[PDB]
Amino acid sequence: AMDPEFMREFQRAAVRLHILHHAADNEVHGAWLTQELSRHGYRVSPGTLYPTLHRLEADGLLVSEQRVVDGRARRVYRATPAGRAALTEDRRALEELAREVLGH
Amino acid sequence: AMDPEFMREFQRAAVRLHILHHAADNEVHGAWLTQELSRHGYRVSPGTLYPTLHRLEADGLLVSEQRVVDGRARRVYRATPAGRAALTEDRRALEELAREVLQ
Repeated sequence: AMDPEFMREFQRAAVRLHILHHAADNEVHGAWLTQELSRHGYRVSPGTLYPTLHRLEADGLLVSEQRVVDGRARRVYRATPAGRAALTEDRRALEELAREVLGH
Repeated sequence: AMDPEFMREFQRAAVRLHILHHAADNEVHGAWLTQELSRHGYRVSPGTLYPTLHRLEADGLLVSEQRVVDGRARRVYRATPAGRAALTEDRRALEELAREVLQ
């Protein structure tokens, strides 16, 4: 990376957006989210990811639920209404920057 | 803002990218960059912006030049070769995220 600071800042924003994107389509376990973000080209650790998850929930954008399924307790995450609205707004911001910088 | 944390993180990235975008086109003063980023919808002060400018120069992505013009000393910034390469990479990353996140 010629600009590691940019990549770092930008990756934090992109991860956040992908989490909402995925949690709007699906209920998600964190284990799975790590794999899926990795598929999308993002390096993420449990160390990085769960605190974001917790913070999104604290911001009211996600909600988590302890759920016993098939004799095993797990936490699932999903978007709240506010989270869907946030996703739209966050996307809008990305669209604007895309329009500006990809065309004095 | 439904997602202030996102906006905050994202604005840091967007400001950085705009600085390079503008400094690749032409030479720029920081006073002017404040106005121009403000035109583009980014809330920035000299207090916020100049440190970014200094940091980009320290990262080798910009270079500045003291110039005395019309009886007054001013600093102009421009992209270095490494900054143009960075610009391309940073744009690429933005295009990819755009394509992905726009079901």
